[PDB]
Amino acid sequence: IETVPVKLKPGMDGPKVKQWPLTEEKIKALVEICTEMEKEGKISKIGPENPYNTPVFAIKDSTKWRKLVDFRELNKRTQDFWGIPHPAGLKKKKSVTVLDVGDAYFSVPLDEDFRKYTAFTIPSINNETPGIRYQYNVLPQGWKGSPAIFQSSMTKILEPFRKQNPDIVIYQYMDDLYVGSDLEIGQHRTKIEELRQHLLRWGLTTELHPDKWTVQPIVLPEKDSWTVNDIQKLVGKLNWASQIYPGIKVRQLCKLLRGTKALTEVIPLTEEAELELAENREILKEPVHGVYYDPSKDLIAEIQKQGQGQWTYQIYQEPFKNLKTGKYARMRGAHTNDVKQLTEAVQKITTESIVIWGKTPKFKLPIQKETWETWWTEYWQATWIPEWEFVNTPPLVKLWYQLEK
Amino acid sequence: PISPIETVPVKLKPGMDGPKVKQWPLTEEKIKALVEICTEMEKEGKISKIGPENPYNTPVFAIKSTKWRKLVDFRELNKRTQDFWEVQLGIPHPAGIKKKKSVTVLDVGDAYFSVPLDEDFRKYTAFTIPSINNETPGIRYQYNVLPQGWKGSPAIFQSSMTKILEPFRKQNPDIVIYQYMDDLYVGSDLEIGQHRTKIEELRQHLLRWGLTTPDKKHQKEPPFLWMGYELHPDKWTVQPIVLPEKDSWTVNDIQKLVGKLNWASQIYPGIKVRQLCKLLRGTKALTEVIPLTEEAELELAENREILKEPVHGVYYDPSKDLIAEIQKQGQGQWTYQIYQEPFKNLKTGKYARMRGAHTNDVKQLTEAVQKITTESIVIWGKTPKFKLPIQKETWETWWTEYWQATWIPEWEFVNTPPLVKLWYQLEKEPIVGAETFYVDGAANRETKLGKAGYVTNRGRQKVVTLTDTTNQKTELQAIYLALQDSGLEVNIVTDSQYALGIIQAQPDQSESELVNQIIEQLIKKEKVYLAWVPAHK
Ligand SMILES: CCC(=O)NS(=O)(=O)c1ccc(NC(=O)COc2ccc(Cl)cc2C(=O)c2cc(Cl)cc(C#N)c2)c(C)c1
Repeated sequence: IETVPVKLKPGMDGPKVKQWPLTEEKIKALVEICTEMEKEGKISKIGPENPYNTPVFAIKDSTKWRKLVDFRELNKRTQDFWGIPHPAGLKKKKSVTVLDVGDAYFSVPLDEDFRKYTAFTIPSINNETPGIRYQYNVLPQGWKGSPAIFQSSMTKILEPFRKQNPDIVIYQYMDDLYVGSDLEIGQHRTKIEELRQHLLRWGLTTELHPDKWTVQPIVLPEKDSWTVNDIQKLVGKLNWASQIYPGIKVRQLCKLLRGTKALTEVIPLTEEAELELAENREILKEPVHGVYYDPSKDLIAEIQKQGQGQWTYQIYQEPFKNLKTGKYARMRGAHTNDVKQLTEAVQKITTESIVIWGKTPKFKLPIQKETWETWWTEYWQATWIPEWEFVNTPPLVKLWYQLEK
Repeated sequence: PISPIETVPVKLKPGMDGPKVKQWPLTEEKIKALVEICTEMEKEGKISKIGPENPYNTPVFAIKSTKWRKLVDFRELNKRTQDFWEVQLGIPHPAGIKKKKSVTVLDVGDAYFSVPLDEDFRKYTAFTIPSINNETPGIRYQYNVLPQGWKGSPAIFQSSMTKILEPFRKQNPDIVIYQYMDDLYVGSDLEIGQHRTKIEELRQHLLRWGLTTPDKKHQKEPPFLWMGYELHPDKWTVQPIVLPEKDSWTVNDIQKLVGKLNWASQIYPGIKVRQLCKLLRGTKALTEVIPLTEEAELELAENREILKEPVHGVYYDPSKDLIAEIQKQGQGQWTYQIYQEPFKNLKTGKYARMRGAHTNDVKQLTEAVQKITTESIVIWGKTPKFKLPIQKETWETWWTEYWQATWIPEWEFVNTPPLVKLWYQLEKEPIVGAETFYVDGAANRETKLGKAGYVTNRGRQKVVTLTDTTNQKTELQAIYLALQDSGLEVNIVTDSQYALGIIQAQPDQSESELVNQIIEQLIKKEKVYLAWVPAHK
């Protein structure tokens, strides 16, 4: 077709992110994939007068490798195109399926003036040789500008299946398509092939249940007898929960902690303490009132390492005002790898944010930058990449959330 | 001699214009010598005599072969030239090179001058040869080729070189060619006569594109003296390092000596600089003279002997295993050797004391493993199998319950003491039968006095006033007293947020003298339970 002019944001220069080192196997796969793309005119080699750069790497499913480009920096510096809105229905469905449509993009030429900004580098081993430089001639996968510039074409190709199915909902984000229905699994799945074959007919491809993502309740411990230690730990968590629910009281329990009693000594709960403990439980039976999502604010996702393979998390915009909270557990075959578990949690959580709000949250990761950067790619599978920062989990937040039900 | 090579389109930074600095007048000698040179360059088609038009200009100097040599200061032009793709700053490491039957090193002589400049950019490199008598115009020239000392030259030359080799590489898949600055290191497993034949092929393919080169005699022969190493065909070694010998050492002398010694620590084992570093205390000037103590003398004398040791390396075989072994030489200091077979090291190294506010040996080991791993992927595009001095249970007991995500690639245990262990472990529950200390601390952060103390269920109490102290310090000192005055088992109640940190991390090393004292005391107890409780009424 033709190319629509595209610019960076005022005063923004192009990305110059350094390429991280890669294993011999990933380099060989990238060399193979790129020599093919070059032959088809998708990408071309470039000269030294191009100083920009975006990092690239290689992910899997079983046999072949897929190329993944991190255009996070280019995306930020890329102008705005205000894409489609967000169907408040998609999130309310019953079953959503994700489809990779990145192949669609290779058929549309990228404005020649913008091409240089997509430069990337395949590194070598031991510095033996300079990297192999390339830039895109066509809409690249992962750049926010692609889905947008292909919108008119995507609506045109989805219209028939859409008019045919007034009920089902389709929502697009980056390279993926999120389709949901209320049908019956069998009819749902087979109804997807109908869509895929329709996509196959142009060039595109060769289970999530939103009605289960519900904020979890904090349940307090229950005991036959209570020791001084028991009462101190209960009082510490409640003292924190008060930051969320102002009606929680600890005066009665705290009165039971006067004196200097051995930590193991048993203390009889007075009637007052009894009531106070009961009012607090009653308050905790529901999420706190007043929390609503603001579109002019960033979405934040925090994760704590609970141990024994469990990982808790919260999504919010303002402190103590959670939009969603949950617990993700280690799955079959990760019993010795924290990194693999964290990457699985991030993707799962990022996916959830997309379905509900149409954007990805900013993550606070309880891991060291070096440890994360050296291995996160080993287990990534999404076409997209969220933003992230590394933190130092406060001992309390952790203690309170493992109290979840 | 010039090349048929396509030119690279170059541009000036957004907005600014070509340079216009005036020509620094020179004597009649230096002028006549420049005229000589610039006349020969005109013959070779390297520069072009120009006229009126060109408004730009760059200063030209004359320096001294015992003759004169041209020098053009492009400092200004450079700051007006666009940015280019960063020329690589990584240097291959001999531990990651594959052994070859034959190796020929070729340096492209007059690299730069041999490559054409973007025709639309030449005008910006105009310079002027003065004249004895002023007021007379002077000779005007501009560059037709990559100028020596110009910002873009290294990058444009490297790129060109790459384009010219692509075909040859595609035709000879088994041949390996290293590119470094304007040097090619070519290697094969062909029989010496065949190799020499393929080399001459390459040489003529380069000559074809204008790049001239060293033939068989006017060359370089092994062992090759490259970046501080000596490469032989069956192995490699490091160029011997020499420590001066004087009766009078200045502060500067000591700092350079300390540096060389520090570097040598990667390769040699027992290199020490403690007593020599002690020499810099309170120094008042670089040129100051510091007499050497006995210790410092012995230290230095001992290092000279170590440096005369034959440390050699071996090259990489992609058919054998890659293995790395680690040792804890001291708190926070580790040594490592990466090898393929017992006693044949590919490379060695040492990570200096990584101190801080607080960590634990198991943590530092983890970081050493990650640094070595990032290093291995760069060198060999692969991760080694580790041999760590730590019980599988210690690891499993730490990572299992540590608040931070952590991991070690595929490894194996090796009982080569001292092993890395957990120095202590807080109880998961209160201790039945052990005294319970209720500790508190507070102090005027202004007067820096204040106090901290405890009171137990058994009746024991105490309070100490601290002159010139702080908040966190009173809290910590509180905990410290309890640990000191208690028996082999204890329960400790504190409202300190910091102790809460000690619960989540359980460190064994720290900057703070206090924390240290606490750690020492925590390691002594047989059982310790630490509990945190909110402060206010
Ligand atoms: C008397 C026998 C003899 O010396 N044989 S030989 O042909 O000269 C020969 C053959 C291989 C080797 N070397 C090897 O096997 C391993 O080394 C190499 C393996 C492959 C390649 Cl392409 C180069 C080298 C280098 O020695 C080398 C590397 C770098 Cl980055 C700079 C310089 C630099 N500068 C040299 C040597 C040192 C000499």
